[PDB]
Amino acid sequence: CPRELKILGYSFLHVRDCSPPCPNMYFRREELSFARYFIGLISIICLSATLFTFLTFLITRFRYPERPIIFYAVCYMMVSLIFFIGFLLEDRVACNASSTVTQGSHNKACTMLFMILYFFTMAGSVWWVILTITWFLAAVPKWGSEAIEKKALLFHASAWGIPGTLTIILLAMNKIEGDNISGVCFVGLYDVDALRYFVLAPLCLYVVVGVSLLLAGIISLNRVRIEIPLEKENQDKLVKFMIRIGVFSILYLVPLLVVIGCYFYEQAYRGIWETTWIQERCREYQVTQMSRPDLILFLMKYLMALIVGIPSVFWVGSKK
Amino acid sequence: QVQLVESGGGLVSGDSLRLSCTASGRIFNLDVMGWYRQAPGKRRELVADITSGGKINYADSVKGRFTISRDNTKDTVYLQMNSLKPEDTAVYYCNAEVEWLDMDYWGKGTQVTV
Repeated sequence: CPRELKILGYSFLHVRDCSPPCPNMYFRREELSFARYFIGLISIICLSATLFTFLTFLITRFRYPERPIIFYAVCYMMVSLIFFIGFLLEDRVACNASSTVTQGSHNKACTMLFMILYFFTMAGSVWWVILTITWFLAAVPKWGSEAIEKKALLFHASAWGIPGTLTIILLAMNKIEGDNISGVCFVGLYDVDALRYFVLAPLCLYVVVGVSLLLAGIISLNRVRIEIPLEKENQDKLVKFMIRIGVFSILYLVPLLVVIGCYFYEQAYRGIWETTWIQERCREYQVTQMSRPDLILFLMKYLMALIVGIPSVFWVGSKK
Repeated sequence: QVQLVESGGGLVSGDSLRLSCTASGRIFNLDVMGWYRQAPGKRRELVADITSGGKINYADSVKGRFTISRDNTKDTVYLQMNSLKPEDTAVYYCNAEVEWLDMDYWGKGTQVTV
């Protein structure tokens, strides 16, 4: 085992200390070479699209009920920014040289990136969920732009506090984890329990709550487009707003459903990458571990994890 | 809804003058609701906006002369035009808005003369 102590210990594979190898960690070398182009070629362009939104935002009576979109854009802007470490340095310190080599829990060479990626990833989801609640108010309630803004400190409290505590709960006795050569410090890439408990579950609960209240908002407006006929001109004028919510919600809920699918795939897969490592390790290399999903699944994993923030552009471009 | 509170202006106020507007056909929370003029001229200009209890905003050439208020259980915006001189001659329009949906409500039927 290329580790013997945290030079917890550093114990990953059912042991006092060990660490899975950095090259050919899971997959074939070839696909890493084109991920080296592709992860950036999608992430930096997604970041370029997302930064324009914040640029326009920094410049229609009030923005109180559309406010969470700004912080959504900021959050996934940062997510894309620190995925841009995919080929930014053209060095891979986060897989430290032979030094906590694979990835160092409780050492600087990894922690400086997980605490931002996980934090902003959770923050963006909470921003979308409370954007759903923001639209829930002033759709079925009788609440105004100023009245909803009066809860803004509670909204910021929840939105920046849930990610804060979910990070606070990942010190020595908890799980800060590594990355592939195409990756940056993040939790759960090698440990299934970290994924199952403190990644997959929050995303699922957020998406569920959003669907709940998003539908109980859109079809709560449904009772108004018809069933009060005196000012027709808004029909197919307020339609632009409803259809914009719908398009935004599709373009958001697609990637999260897909990534939850990918994590459910890994929660039923990684159990066999190991049970056969007893038969691919003890040398260099159920009957096979991975297949064509060697890219076509873990590639759309990162693709959807980055294009969660794309709804911002088709939201802002429909209001000009 | 507006009511015509008119006589001819004062017929050249006497001691004061007020307008009222009131909305009973509503769905969403009227955020900003106020008044607009027209000379009769090529434009319809702003007078005074209220934003549900705050941010009263008078006209950039007329500020510091009028007053505006609002009730909330009854969606009534008021405008008292004290120290009135003729160039206030205009057919006035009460206005209301909901922001996020971008729906604008206009009333009809009020005129002041001198």
